[PDB]
Amino acid sequence: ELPQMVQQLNSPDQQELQSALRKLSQIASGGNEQIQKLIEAGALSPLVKLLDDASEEVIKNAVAAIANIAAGNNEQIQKLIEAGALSPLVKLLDDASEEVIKNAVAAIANIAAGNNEQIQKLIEAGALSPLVKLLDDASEEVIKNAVAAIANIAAGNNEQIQKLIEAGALSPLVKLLDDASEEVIKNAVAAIANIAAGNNEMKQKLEEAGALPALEKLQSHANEEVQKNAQAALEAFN
Repeated sequence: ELPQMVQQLNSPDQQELQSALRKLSQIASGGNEQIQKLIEAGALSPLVKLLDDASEEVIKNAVAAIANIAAGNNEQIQKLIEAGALSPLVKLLDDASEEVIKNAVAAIANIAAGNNEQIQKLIEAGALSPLVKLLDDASEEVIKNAVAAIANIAAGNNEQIQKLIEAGALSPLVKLLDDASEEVIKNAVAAIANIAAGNNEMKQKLEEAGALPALEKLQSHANEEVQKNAQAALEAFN
């Protein structure tokens, strides 16, 4: 069954391709068990190879599917890295299609929710600079996923945190503390709370970026969850 569907990803017949990516997309949204079947049927390489396809809609749907695989356990994120997903995902961050970028950012956020070695592979694949750029970008949905990726990276090791900072993440993150979106604010606050847990160079860099007044302002944001997160971030500075 699934082997047949995997073969169809490589079919030049466009409605059969679309159909195969359909079903696979469906399975990938099942749990980790479902993802595991896909891994074991060899779906990953052919999926990554679709990220270079002529149709932006195939790219969009192939990337959505990879985003869903990457929401699996750390063994399954590992399998994506070993399929070469990371460099094409990063290339897509300046895709001509905002919908493709949105989904490529979601995939990279998921991967960054993996372990420190998976964060590291993202860094080595050049993810940080384009992500920082997407923090200031015409589309809320792109910004939302981009801060979620930066937050996830900020949960890594102190080496990776210094890389975030050197990529210029701090002032865009401080700006996002005033975003119109509550989802955006909570991920910006999380990122900043992660960075604040690090050294005093890092705490000082945050004060420098203007984090303190921006966090204090959120103590009166309409949503109480936001106030509370903001206060817990202020408390990470001790």
